[PDB]
Amino acid sequence: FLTRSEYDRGVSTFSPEGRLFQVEYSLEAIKLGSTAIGIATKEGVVLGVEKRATSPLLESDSIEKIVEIDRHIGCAMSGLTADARSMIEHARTAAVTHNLYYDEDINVESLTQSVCDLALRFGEGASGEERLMSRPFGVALLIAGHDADDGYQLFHAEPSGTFYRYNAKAIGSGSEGAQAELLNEWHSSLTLKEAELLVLKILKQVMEEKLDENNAQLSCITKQDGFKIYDNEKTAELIKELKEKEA
Amino acid sequence: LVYNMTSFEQGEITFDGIGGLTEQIRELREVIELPLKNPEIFQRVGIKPPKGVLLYGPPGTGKTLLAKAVAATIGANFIFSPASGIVDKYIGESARIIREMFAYAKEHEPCIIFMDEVDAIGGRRFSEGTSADREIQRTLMELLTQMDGFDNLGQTKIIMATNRPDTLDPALLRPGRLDRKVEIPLPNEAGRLEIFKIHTAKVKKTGEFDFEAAVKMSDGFNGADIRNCATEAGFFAIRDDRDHINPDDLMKAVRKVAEVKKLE
Amino acid sequence: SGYDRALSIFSPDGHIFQVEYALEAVKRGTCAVGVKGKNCVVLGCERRSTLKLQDTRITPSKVSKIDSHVVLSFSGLNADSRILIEKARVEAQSHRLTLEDPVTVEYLTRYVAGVQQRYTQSGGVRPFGVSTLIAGFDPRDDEPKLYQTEPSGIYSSWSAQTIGRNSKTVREFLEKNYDRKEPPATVEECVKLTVRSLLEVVQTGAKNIEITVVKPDSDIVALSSEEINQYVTQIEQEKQE
Amino acid sequence: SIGTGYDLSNSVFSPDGRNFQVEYAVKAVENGTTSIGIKCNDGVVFAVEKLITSKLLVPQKNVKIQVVDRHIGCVYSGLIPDGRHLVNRGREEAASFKKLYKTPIPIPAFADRLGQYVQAHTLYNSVRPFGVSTIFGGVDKNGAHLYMLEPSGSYWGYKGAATGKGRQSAKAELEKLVDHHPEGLSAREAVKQAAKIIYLAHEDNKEKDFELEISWCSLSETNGLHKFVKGDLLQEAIDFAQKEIN
Amino acid sequence: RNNYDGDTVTFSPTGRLFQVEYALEAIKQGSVTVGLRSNTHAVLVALKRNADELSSYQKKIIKCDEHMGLSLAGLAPDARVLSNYLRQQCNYSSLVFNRKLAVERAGHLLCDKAQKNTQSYGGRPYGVGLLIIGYDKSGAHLLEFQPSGNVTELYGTAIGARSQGAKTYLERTLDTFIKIDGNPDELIKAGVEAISQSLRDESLTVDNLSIAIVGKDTPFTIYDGEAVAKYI
Amino acid sequence: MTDRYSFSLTTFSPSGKLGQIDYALTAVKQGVTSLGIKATNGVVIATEKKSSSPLAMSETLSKVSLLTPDIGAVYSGMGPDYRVLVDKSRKVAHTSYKRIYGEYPPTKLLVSEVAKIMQEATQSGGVRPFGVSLLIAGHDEFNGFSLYQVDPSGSYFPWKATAIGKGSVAAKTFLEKRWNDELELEDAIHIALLTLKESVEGEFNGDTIELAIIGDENPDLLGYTGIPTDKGPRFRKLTSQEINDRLEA
Amino acid sequence: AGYDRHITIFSPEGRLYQVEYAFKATNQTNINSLAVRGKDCTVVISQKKVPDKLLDPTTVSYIFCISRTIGMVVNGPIPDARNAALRAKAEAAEFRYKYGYDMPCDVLAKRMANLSQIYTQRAYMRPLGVILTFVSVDEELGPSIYKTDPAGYYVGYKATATGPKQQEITTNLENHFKKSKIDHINEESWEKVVEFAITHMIDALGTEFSKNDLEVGVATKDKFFTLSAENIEERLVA
Amino acid sequence: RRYDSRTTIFSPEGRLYQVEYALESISHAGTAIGIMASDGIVLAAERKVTSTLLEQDTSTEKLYKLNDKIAVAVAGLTADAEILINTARIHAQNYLKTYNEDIPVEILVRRLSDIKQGYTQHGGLRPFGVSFIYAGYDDRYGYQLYTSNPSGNYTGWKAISVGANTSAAQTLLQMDYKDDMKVDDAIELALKTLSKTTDSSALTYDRLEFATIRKGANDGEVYQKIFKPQEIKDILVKTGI
Ligand SMILES: Nc1ncnc2c1ncn2[C@@H]1O[C@H](COP(=O)(O)OP(=O)(O)O)[C@@H](O)[C@H]1O
Repeated sequence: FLTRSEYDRGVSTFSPEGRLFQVEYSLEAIKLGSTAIGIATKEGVVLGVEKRATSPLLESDSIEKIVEIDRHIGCAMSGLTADARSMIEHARTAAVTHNLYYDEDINVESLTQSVCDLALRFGEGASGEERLMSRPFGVALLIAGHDADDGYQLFHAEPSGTFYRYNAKAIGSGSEGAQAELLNEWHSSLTLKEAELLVLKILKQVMEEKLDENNAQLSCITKQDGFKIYDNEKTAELIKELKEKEA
Repeated sequence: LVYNMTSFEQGEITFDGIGGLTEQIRELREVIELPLKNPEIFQRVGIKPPKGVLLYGPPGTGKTLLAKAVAATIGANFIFSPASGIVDKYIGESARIIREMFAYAKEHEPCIIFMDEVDAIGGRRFSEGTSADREIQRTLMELLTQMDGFDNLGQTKIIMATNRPDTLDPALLRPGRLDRKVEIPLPNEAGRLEIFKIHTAKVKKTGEFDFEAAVKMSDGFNGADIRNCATEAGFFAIRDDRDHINPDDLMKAVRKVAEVKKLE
Repeated sequence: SGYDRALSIFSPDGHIFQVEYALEAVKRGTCAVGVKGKNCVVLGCERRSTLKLQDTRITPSKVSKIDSHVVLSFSGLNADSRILIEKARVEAQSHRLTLEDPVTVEYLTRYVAGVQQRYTQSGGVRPFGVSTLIAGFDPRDDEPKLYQTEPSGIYSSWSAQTIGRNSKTVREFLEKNYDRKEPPATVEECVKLTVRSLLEVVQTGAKNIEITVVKPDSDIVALSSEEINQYVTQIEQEKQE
Repeated sequence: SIGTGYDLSNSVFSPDGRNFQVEYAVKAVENGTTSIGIKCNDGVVFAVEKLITSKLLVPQKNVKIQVVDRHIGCVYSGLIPDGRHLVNRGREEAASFKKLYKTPIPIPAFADRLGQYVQAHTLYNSVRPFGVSTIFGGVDKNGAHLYMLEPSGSYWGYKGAATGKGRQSAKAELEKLVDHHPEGLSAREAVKQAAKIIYLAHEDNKEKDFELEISWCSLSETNGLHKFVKGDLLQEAIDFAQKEIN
Repeated sequence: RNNYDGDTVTFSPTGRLFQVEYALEAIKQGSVTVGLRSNTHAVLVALKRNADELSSYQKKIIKCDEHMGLSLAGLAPDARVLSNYLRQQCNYSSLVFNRKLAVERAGHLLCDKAQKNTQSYGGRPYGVGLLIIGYDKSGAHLLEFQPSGNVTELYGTAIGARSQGAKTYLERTLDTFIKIDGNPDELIKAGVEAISQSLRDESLTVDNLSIAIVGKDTPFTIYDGEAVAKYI
Repeated sequence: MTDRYSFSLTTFSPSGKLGQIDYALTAVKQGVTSLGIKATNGVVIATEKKSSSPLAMSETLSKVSLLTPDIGAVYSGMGPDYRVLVDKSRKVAHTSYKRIYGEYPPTKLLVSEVAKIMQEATQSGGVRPFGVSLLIAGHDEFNGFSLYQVDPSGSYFPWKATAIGKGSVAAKTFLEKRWNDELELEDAIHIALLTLKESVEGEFNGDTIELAIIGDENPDLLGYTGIPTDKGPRFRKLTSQEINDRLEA
Repeated sequence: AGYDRHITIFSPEGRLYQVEYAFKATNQTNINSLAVRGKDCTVVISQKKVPDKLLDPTTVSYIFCISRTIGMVVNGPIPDARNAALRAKAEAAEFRYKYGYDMPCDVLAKRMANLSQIYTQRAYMRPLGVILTFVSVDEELGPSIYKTDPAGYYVGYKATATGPKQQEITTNLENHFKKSKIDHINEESWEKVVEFAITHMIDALGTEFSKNDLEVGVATKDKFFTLSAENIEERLVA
Repeated sequence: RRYDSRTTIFSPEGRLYQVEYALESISHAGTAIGIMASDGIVLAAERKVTSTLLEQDTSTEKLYKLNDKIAVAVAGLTADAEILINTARIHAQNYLKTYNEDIPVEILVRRLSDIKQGYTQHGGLRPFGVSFIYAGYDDRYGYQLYTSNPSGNYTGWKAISVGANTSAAQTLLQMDYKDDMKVDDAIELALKTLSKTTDSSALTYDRLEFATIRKGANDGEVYQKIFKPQEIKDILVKTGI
């Protein structure tokens, strides 16, 4: 009954189970990566990330898990921070040039399709393309943003192609515990300030250290202000707000 | 007994009740029977009697039925040593078996060998795994010295049967011994009825004759073909509980069973 | 196993291998330390005193500037380090050409990592067995900064950092001494901070060191062999007992 | 089956002198359906041992014959796509000929082309032999022809032909007709004997229900073009065998 | 060890291909989808699986053109390749000839693509089977697709995980819904008792179902969402 | 008893040698003998031939070949990796040196070109070298006569008198004992034969060999007479009847 | 161990193996032909075996008249042979259009053999499992035979053979030439040379033949061609 | 599974075992020596074989030339050595015709070394196994002496050697060297080492060749002198073998 160990050293080989393995392993790299959260009210979307303090002498804004990718869109890396840069350089090369070939603003569902049209470039190209990569690259973005067609939504873009419109995502070192309990803390009728609370809460149960203005980060979207992330100062005052509330 | 039949020197199968040849069998009459018959000449010349022979060709030829048969005429002990069934994975113990039999043959007064599929000895050595192929010559080379050392006997004859001749080119072992290397035939169309006359005997069948048999035997020229056709053609007259063969079953047999004898 | 003899496959834990094996090569190399004061940067090296047949007329040099407001230091192996240094200084003088404007340091640092990302992704290629770091000042400002780079292709911004032999002793050391509660101001303490940092490795050999610092307004200055030899002593002057 | 280490790729001769990978392809068509074609005095004919999956199949909308422009026909057994990627080159290859030499295509020179397009696909290592056994024939200025095609590339000029499961049945059921009819045949006296053969062939597979298709090209009854059948011809040609057997 | 199955260049030791034969178990670990025919109007239905108790569902039906569509089953991202491919041919044989592309011609060349990946060293087979429908100047049709190349023209079939629990409904009731015409309101009802025999307690929520239909005087169009509680 | 490093030619062993170029040379031995001697006025080349089927017209093949009117060559090794090598060689004499320097090459700037035909084989894997090892003889006005050798590894020696093939070590021993640094031409031919006697089988006549020489001008070969300095070759191979008589001594 | 599944690898003893397998893969037909010169001509015979009874025997042929004054008889399996005969029917345009006149046989073997040499330095293609024999009537050097092979050792035989019965035919032929001490054959008539050839070979292996079981090629000057069942009784008529 | 079959693979221990298996190849090669001193640079050699019927008399093997200024010494493979010098002889002239002056020696080796790095990673190709010595004179740095390594890293030495048993020969040079030697102190030094660490007791004039650089051009640039046999068989007997 010879096992999986043989048909797992090549991107282009199935197994008698009927499946691939390399793509199935790529999903097991974001697991190593730090957390990431995204949940969407009607008033606005938020995010949330751990930053994995390695030592106390790193300017924490040196590394970024959040991008002002456009006027009305954001992202959230989780996994290999390197190969993410091969997406967004292609992503916000689309949201711009769509303002050229159509002189208007973009819709996400092209964008999340565009990046997911890219990740599968290691094999058959969608638009009859060719190959440019030997290595499906492991990160799991969260394309939050606004269109005037359906409003405020987010997504989950694997390297394995397909996407999903979650109403509440969580991916990284915490997808097992967090996304279990968002299923009993999601309301269609939230505020914004009913949102940044729990995303700090959930990000507390999940990880190692006690919180701080430095060992976290988060942002919110709104159609008029855009991808407005929060300073360390402002974020610090919600953390205190949790405590006196928690009493 | 432990190993092989040895034929008690007299179990007298007919070397002529056979559709084989006359030239080859008479070529062998020289190297074996003439000295054992007539030592007055090899003595007179002082040449020592011969050292073995090879009988190439693939089966159907009957390249083992003649051997024990002529051995039965002279009356020596016929045994086997199929090299496929002699190799052993261990370092030695392929050469030990060689050493037993040259000794054990001499435990008997006369004895003659019938090696077969001896290409297992004579390999091209294309793998070149020196842990192995250094030993393959080791057991082989022992044969060369175990076979002709001090043995000045006129009884211990040697035979080696080797389908696929010249597959061996690590060493052709030409010089000296192998005083013949018989140009083996295949069963010619003329020999078919020479052969069918053999096995058809000992039957009451209303004859069962035809000239549509060599055409049927064309390309099925192997002795097993005729042994088996007479077998199954014998099983068709009983297919209806008849009393004697019809020759159409022969024209049916060879036509309809050489199929496996031509495709695989 | 067999999951580690290439760059285009993942182990079932999800992580590639040929990259972080580079981190074992760079561990076999010499130290390379850097610190930023309030208004001046420094850089170190674990230079060797091999033998009395290298020409004293030309000492070797880990450090290698690319433009008058940027420098670079590394450790690992030198051959694969020589290339990207030349692809760097080429790229900077192009940015002066096309844009009539010098380089923001962040732009440079994403070009050297922008090659360490392709030289591992597309097979038929071996990585650059080197980690590096960048140091200098932006034009038209005093903002100090240094960036690190590593063959996985990622860029961080430490305030102090090292690479190579017994770095683990040092990156914990400066954490015990250096801190943002009190950022240094000028050279003689950033250097008095640093020259003592080397001592885990230097085993008391002062023919085994070099050093540089940084200016605003697109300048630099190297340093002598006696101009440390006193600093060998003030640092030992505290070590009376 | 004898040799083991030398099966993993094309372009490897076994020491006997034989490339086994091709020796494995032709063991596929033997696991494929049956098709035939026999030469007439005037033209030629074709048949096929079509199969089914259920009654769900659209009757007479899943043809297995494929055609070439200048009154030339083709049929292939085995893995049907490879036999279709090959004839797809046929309609591509004649327009490289009649465009230039002002004339429709001869059959033998055409067979040479397909008879060595295959050869390239057993002359490299990064390819696979076509797992089919194709049949094709038709008409030209110098009469009618027929051929047979095989992944080794060794085509031949036959009188009649067969492949698939039903070789040995039609190995003799066709051999008779060359004995009884040295004078040749017409298409009318042929198709009344071809659909005979297909039903003789299905006897090996009495469970797997079937269907039947015929094609025929002659200069007498069609004036030199390749036409299918229809109407009360196959409706009775079947009955030239449906009653002949039982 | 079933060797000779490292890539689609090698044959079996008999005449079989294993990488292909291993692809066909990919469709078997996807969802189900089904398709019927009438002599005027055809239809297809598919249950689309979630990702959790909160996610969206999977875009499973896709308009390649107006007179023709499809319904996948199995690996989806490799289907988007084919879906883009039809969308070019159909947008090629109308800028040049202006003719409505015959639905049967589509499957008559997809097979000429799944083959040319089967041959050479590199890439894979298109590891998905799928269904095609369409009206044309000849009449309605249904054409399926399995990765090995062989397409087939049918009255109605289904594929995916636990689908033969629907095929028997068809083989049992085939003679009825083929003469039917003019009234799609009940043909569309047919698949629903055809598919509901083939479930793991799924129970067919309105969100959990997609329907597409074509016809002579009707364009291709998707019915999902609250407009499908009707056809429960 | 070698393993794991003769598989290819792009993996240095720990011992520090390349894989199978050492093994290409193993055939070079197993080919027929050969030799060549440098005199003070000329150079000689010679090989036998063990023509398998005697029915072959042995005249058709030629171990020796032309490269120029002034340069000639011979191998000791594989055959069909020679008759292509020469066309790949003399094609280089034209396009490389001649049409950008007017006249024909010297020997070494024609031998160095042969090497660059060779090393291009040992550059990658799964692409074998040439199973031969050559020697070249020629003349020029700068340094005169020379006798070079070429190996499949790209290397190229000079020599003074040499043999290769089977009778390599045996012959080269004899040459050291039957040579002088200031001899003449004709005695050289009296050596090569009785050197070629060393590892001969079958016959020894002028039909079953082919040897050539180089020396003074041979304008009878020219045919384009009427010109002062348009002088003719320095190359000619000796007819069997011209050899079968020399053998008589 | 490797060394066998690849072409461009030498064994440590020098001899590679893969071509030697192709040298052995010629005689899967059990066919043996024969060629022999004349005084102004040359002829080639060829044994035939069409056992099954559905092959139009006219088209089965291991002969390919490539152009005027050239001929070729092959061994090895048929499909590789067509893949060689094509290239011959291609060059004879070029050498004519490029250098002016028709190809002699010797060049045509020299050229073709270099191509099969190049497939013993790299994995472009496998080597053809053929060993083929060209014939002609030269305008300068007269009739000629040349015996190619896969690796590319071509030579010119005065009159040679091929198949699994080379040793036998190698025996009796040279016996004939030493009964007269001449390379070629006298008796100009290319017709009458056939009667010489066939009777020289029936007795060689010892089997009488029909007219529907051979095929022959004839090389007169100004043309090469093939012939059907004419002149099929004079060998026994006298 | 051991990490040697291709040169595009780091080891888990952080090293590239194929490259070490090239740097060991030169050990099979022949000795080479250079010394840097006051008046001008000197070089030596030792042919691997010194048999009878092959002339090493007029045919230099170990001492090619790159320009009238610069000359080198060579080791290792021979087929993978000519193409380097046949590149160097090009790059220099392609530096001259554009800039109308001579080459600085540092740029050449910097450009000749970084191609050997090119044959270390990008592709499944052999690294050129060669250990040149570089000898020459540039104005911005005066006399010069560099050394290469088939990795691609160089070094500016004073007097070193390579080839067979250099490790001992260095010990015969490290301690018995004086910077103020003019020429002949290095000669009797140099020729004394090869006399000590040879293979056989011949030391015949054919076995070895020398060379020199000299600034003896009185305000002219430089001269060379590659010695014929008659200039070196007379000197060793003039030196006391
Ligand atoms: N010349 C022959 N005449 C009659 N029968 C023969 C002949 N040759 C072989 N046989 C039959 O074949 C059998 C011998 O098989 P054989 O070919 O000797 O096997 P192997 O070749 O392996 O020794 C005998 O039992 C005999 O019936």
